[PDB]
Amino acid sequence: VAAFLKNVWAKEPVLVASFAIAGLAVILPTLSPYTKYSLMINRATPYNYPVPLRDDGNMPDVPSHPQDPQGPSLEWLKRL
Amino acid sequence: YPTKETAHWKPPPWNDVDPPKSNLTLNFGPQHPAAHGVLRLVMELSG
Amino acid sequence: PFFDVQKKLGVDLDHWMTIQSAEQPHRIPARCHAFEKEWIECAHGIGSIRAEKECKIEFEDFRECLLRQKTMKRLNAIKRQRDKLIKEGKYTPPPHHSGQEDLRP
Amino acid sequence: MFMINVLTLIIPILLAVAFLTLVERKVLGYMQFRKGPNVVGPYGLLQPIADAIKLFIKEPLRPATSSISMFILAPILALTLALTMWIPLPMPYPLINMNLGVLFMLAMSSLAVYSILWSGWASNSKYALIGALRAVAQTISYEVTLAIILLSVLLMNGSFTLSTLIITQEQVWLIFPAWPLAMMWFISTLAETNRAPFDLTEGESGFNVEYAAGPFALFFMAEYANIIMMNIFTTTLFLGAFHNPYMPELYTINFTIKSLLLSITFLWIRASYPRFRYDQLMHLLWKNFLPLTLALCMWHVSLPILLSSIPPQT
Amino acid sequence: MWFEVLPGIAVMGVCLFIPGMATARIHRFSNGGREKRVAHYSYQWYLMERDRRVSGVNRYYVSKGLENID
Amino acid sequence: MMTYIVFILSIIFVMGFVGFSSKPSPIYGGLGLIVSGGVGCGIVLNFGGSFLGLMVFLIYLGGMMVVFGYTTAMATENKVVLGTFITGLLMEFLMVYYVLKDKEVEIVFKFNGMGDWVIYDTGDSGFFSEEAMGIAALYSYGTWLVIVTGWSLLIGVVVIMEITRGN
Amino acid sequence: MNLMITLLTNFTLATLLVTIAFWLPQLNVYSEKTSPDPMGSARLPFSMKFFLVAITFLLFDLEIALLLPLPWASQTTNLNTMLTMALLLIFLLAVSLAYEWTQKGLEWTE
Amino acid sequence: SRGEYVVAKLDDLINWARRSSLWPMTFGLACCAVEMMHMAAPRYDMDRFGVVFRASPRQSDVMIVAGTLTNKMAPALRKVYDQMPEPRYVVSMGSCANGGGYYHYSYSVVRGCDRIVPVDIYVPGCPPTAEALLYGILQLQKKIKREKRLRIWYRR
Amino acid sequence: MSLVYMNIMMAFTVSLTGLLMYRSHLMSSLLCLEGMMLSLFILATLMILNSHFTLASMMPIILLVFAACEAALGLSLLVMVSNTYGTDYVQNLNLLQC
Ligand SMILES: CCCCCCCCCCCCCCCCCC(=O)OC[C@H](COP(=O)([O-])OCC[N+](C)(C)C)OC(=O)CCCCCCCCCCCCCCCCC
Ligand SMILES: CCCCCCCCCCCCCCCCCC(=O)OC[C@H](COP(=O)(O)OCCN)OC(=O)CCCCCCCCCCCCCCCCC
Ligand SMILES: CCCCCCCCCCCCCCCCCC(=O)OC[C@H](COP(=O)(O)OCCN)OC(=O)CCCCCCCCCCCCCCCCC
Ligand SMILES: CCCCCCCCCCCCCCCCCC(=O)OC[C@H](COP(=O)(O)OCCN)OC(=O)CCCCCCCCCCCCCCCCC
Ligand SMILES: CCCCCCCCCCCCCCCCCC(=O)OC[C@H](COP(=O)(O)OCCN)OC(=O)CCCCCCCCCCCCCCCCC
Ligand SMILES: C=C(C)[C@H]1Cc2c(ccc3c2O[C@@H]2COc4cc(OC)c(OC)cc4[C@@H]2C3=O)O1
Ligand SMILES: C=C(C)[C@H]1Cc2c(ccc3c2O[C@@H]2COc4cc(OC)c(OC)cc4[C@@H]2C3=O)O1
Ligand code: SF4
Repeated sequence: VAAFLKNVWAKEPVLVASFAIAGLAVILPTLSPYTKYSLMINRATPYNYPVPLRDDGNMPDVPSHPQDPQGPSLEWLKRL
Repeated sequence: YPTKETAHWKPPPWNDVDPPKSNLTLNFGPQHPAAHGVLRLVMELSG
Repeated sequence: PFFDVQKKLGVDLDHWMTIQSAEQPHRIPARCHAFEKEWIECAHGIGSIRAEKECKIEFEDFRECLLRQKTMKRLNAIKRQRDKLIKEGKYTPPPHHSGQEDLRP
Repeated sequence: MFMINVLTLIIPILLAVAFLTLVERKVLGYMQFRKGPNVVGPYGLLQPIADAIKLFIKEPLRPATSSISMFILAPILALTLALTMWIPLPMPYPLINMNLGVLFMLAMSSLAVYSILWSGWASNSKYALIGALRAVAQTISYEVTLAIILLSVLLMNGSFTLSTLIITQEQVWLIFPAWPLAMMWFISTLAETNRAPFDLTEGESGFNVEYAAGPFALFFMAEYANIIMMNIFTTTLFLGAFHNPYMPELYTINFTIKSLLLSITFLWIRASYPRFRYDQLMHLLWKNFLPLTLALCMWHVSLPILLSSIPPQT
Repeated sequence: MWFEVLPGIAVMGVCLFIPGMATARIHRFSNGGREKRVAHYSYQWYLMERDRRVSGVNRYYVSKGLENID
Repeated sequence: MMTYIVFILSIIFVMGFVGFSSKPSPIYGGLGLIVSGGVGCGIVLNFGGSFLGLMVFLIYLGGMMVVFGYTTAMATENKVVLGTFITGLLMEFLMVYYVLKDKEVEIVFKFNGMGDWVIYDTGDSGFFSEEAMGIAALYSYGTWLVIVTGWSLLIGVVVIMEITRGN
Repeated sequence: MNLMITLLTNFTLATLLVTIAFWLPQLNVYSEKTSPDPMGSARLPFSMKFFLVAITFLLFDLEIALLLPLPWASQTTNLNTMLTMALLLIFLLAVSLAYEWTQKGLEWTE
Repeated sequence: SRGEYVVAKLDDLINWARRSSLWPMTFGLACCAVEMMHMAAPRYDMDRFGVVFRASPRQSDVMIVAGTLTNKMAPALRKVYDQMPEPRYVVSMGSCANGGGYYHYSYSVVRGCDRIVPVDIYVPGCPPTAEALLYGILQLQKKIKREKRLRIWYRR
Repeated sequence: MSLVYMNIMMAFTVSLTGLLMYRSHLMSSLLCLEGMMLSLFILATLMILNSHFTLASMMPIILLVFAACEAALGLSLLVMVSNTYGTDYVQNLNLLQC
């Protein structure tokens, strides 16, 4: 497992670097803890208007103002 | 039913293979510096 | 044959690019989103034979949203009568259609 | 007022290309333990002027051409494409500020192979046509790695905007996270412009040996109008300078110095090595640059996702 | 010696300095002493045409602030 | 005259096809198709399809017509041509005279004769090109499309290496 | 609009310089030349390998064309699917390169 | 008059540009090519006069016939001369190019390249020194300097 | 409808009639075929951009890619004909009449 690897690193180091970088690019997003935050930032980016809801009477988790404490927050992004 | 127009039509070959019905020859004469002076070269190349 | 593998296996291979009323990136509406939605909700489930005759008005509204043949025909009629009255001299353009009024917002 | 901006773009391009010949001959002279031109002007400064006037008053061939019209269209397309590559270049502000300037420059540089192909058509010499086909296959080979390296870097840019690429490198040069891309990019731009060790138009007779001094001075200068541009493009792409919006000439002096050093680096490469054999640079592209470029393209796809560093879309 | 190559390099550097400084001064001249508005996106174009309307002199760059409202 | 510029390009586009479908040679046929690709690309760019216009330049002209001119160079070393050219040109200019004197025409479909600046939309799209985000949707919504296209291109490589071998 | 002005100016300047180059020494009456090449008159033989590298360029350029919207595709909310399809496309480009490798298609222009 | 002064300044301009941008073809025949290389070498350095070597006769201005012209080569030399765009110049370098030299009475040697091409500067020596070839090139430059093409054109 | 659509369809029909009955170079037939593809690209692009139907913006690229791959395939057939007769004259393709 190290004789063939040293042999291909002595003969074809271009392809060894190629397969190694490709293998890292495949497997490493499944091991990184920051891959969750990529998804989280790309859904926190407001391309559209936050269309308001008609207050039916019972929506406690919806704020009545942007500065209200309920709703989604981005303190995880301001800290990181 | 061979007509007057469809009369020269010979049958196709038995293996369905027809016959296929050459290499380049260059002349690098005395117009060139990376041959060291005065040389003519008749190359026969195959690609 | 239409072997409906996508519904039998419950997978969405190409239903998403099929109509303009489907889920678009960033909630972008098509220009005739409402007309196509109305015609699709009219013609749903009733079969194509009943749809060709019972959803004619929604389909004409949607085809005329797509091609705008009636709108361009009306604009042709208005612009042609306007050109005739300009050539005859019985009409003058207002300052808000000649470009002399410094627009609103 | 915009026409003044177009002229102050394109006339100094031709002047810089003219004096690049002097810089090439002088820098190649001193690296070869000799001098370049110093007789014709003071310190050789009138050598490109005398050379351009000398070429413009030589007799052209006007040979038996397979196409007269493509014999005319090859210098016109060469100069027109060589001048239109400069119009989205942000230095620090571009002539044409477009949202897709990178893809624009990629497409217009892909259009430059028709000059080589039509110049090989217009000469009746079949060996000049062979050399033109080898030059075209060289250029379309290295356009592949240009496209993929450029895509991998624009995955860190966020857009196809060339002016965004200044905002991208406000903290660090983009040669630090992308130096393998930068070195394959630099050698690939060297191979785009038929520049040594990748030139195959001086020895085994090139595609433009039919042209003599009327169109040739134009072809050549269009060719050097690409070279500076590519280095300027490399300067925008991997060596992004500081931009103060209240003093834009800080960026203009900084990128100008870096682009001069990179064009001199082209001159210093061609004076240091022998040429490739033709299949050796085909071996260099298809077997050495292309697997690494695909691997690093996978790495620059997955890397901003795994570091939570996806750049902004706008 | 090696400093003989520097006049040609300096001339070529001035020729490369002219287009950038030129387009900077022209964009400051044609836009009211400021940068040219970048409109890559339709929201930027909408704000720029709204500036051209609210200026009253058919120029996007003529800015109107609190003095324009009562 | 500037309001009809898309229309003007379209006329050149038609002319460009009659430029090369008359076929004096594959050389000049390729030249006419390259000029036609440029002007139809200008048509595409004038509706806001900037990425699709640069796909015409990068891939059609810069990628594929290069290979057509390359194969025309390497493999392929009047009256009918000029007659078909002037015939198609007379047909197209009589169509232009009809649709400009009438502002309405019917060859197969009914066509308005005003400019196509009227048929646009008056809205905005915020901080993105809608066409750019729709092409970006190839990786998020277009999974099966990417699969079949990549398999077709891999099979295309394999198929070219099969039939060019001759063994 | 200003872009078309720039393109037209570059085409105009190129056509001006090319016409001056083709016709300023045609004012001269130098001499009339009769002048009665490595190959003499042999027909250009087809090179199969040049065509193969041109088609390999065309197919990899199409795979590049599929790869081109990736900086915009990195902005999606479906990043797992997007990353999977991006790695699949670059892998299929690598597999087309590996088949072009191992079937000796990259030889004598390697 | 005035137009005489105009064509005099134009002759000075075009003669300046032609003599200060001479491009010889890198084309040697015999031992004189070694010394012609020594004139390209760093000590003498023809490139500082605006004198560069170019491979093709199409982008070349002067043919330095540097070496023995044999009978077997003279049509190739004439073809090289006929591919050069005008104004083209010829510098005969060395005794064999000038008049046959050491091989004058040979069955196979053209006795002087001026039987084949018109010659502008004859450079003597066997070989002439590289300094002597550079002297001949500067004498060629001075010969180009006193050309009167537009004055004779204005007087014809 | 739109007036530019008539010109794009007329271009398509011109290149379609150029493909069909000429009996000329094979490369000229492939050029007419790719002119047909070019007009399909332009027409699909103008429709999809006109209707603001965002998900079909990736459709013409697909229409490009496949068909350009198709074009590559055609050239290889031509090259095999160019390796058989020395020309791409389609009247050499008459072995299979009998
Ligand atoms: C943009 C600014 C400038 C950029 C730098 C360039 C300036 C310097 C230029 C010098 C002169 C160059 C002239 C042209 C030379 C062309 C020839 C040449 O070099 O061929 C390239 C050669 C080709 O190989 P070769 O020709 O030497 O060998 C023959 C080939 N084999 C062996 C197959 C028989 O090398 C490459 O292709 C390398 C390209 C860059 C590689 C980048 C590697 C990144 C490293 C990643 C990590 C690796 C560690 C292990 C894994 C770790 C994981 C965490
Ligand atoms: C799973 C990860 C992702 C994989 C997919 C993505 C790959 C990215 C790079 C794309 C490369 C495309 C072309 C690859 C062709 C491979 C086959 C090959 O080249 O075999 C021939 C070669 C012998 O060379 P030869 O035939 O003579 O060619 C002329 C040069 N002398 O023989 C060789 O060179 C032997 C090659 C095999 C051994 C390489 C081992 C590298 C190990 C690196 C560390 C581990 C990486 C993790 C993944 C495992 C990879 C095996
Ligand atoms: C043998 C024939 C002659 C050969 C020599 C001459 C031709 C070759 C050299 C010239 C090449 C011309 C290329 C012109 C188009 C380039 C692509 C392009 O326009 O991209 C830039 C830009 C896209 O970016 P974006 O920011 O989205 O646009 C502004 C929107 N905010 O888009 C814009 O800014 C859009 C601006 C309006 C539309 C511009 C249309 C230009 C004219 C059409 C092409 C004309 C040339 C035709 C021939 C091409 C080559 C064959
Ligand atoms: C962005 C920056 C771009 C910069 C580009 C330019 C770089 C180089 C600048 C010029 C450098 C110095 C040039 C000096 C040339 C030689 C001057 C001279 O003395 O020539 C002598 C010659 C004959 O003199 P004569 O009177 O006969 O002598 C007998 C004396 N008893 O007399 C003559 O030949 C007549 C006089 C000729 C003078 C020519 C001067 C150079 C012209 C170059 C054109 C461009 C100038 C700059 C343009 C941009 C700035 C405005
Ligand atoms: C009504 C009156 C006007 C009529 C129309 C004429 C307009 C002006 C035309 C240009 C100037 C004409 C005079 C040309 C030079 C005449 C004097 C001369 O020959 O001086 C010789 C001297 C070099 O002497 P030399 O013998 O070479 O030295 C050996 C070293 N020991 O030479 C020198 O020292 C330098 C000579 C420089 C020549 C001028 C500079 C080049 C031309 C610039 C303008 C044209 C090109 C513009 C730019 C084109 C693009 C780059
Ligand atoms: C390029 C530069 C600066 C030098 C090198 C050079 C010349 C001019 C001419 C030639 C040349 O080199 C080539 C190769 O080497 C020899 C060696 C020769 O003899 C040893 C020989 O004799 C005729 C001829 C040649 C060529 C020739 O014509 O200037
Ligand atoms: C654009 C302007 C102002 C002039 C100057 C000029 C041309 C046209 C062509 C050339 C040129 O300058 C130099 C001259 O000398 C060498 C010598 C070379 O090698 C000795 C060499 O090798 C690639 C290249 C060259 C340039 C070359 O071809 O027009
Ligand atoms: S003149 Fe003399 S030294 Fe010169 S090449 Fe002839 S034999 Fe040799």
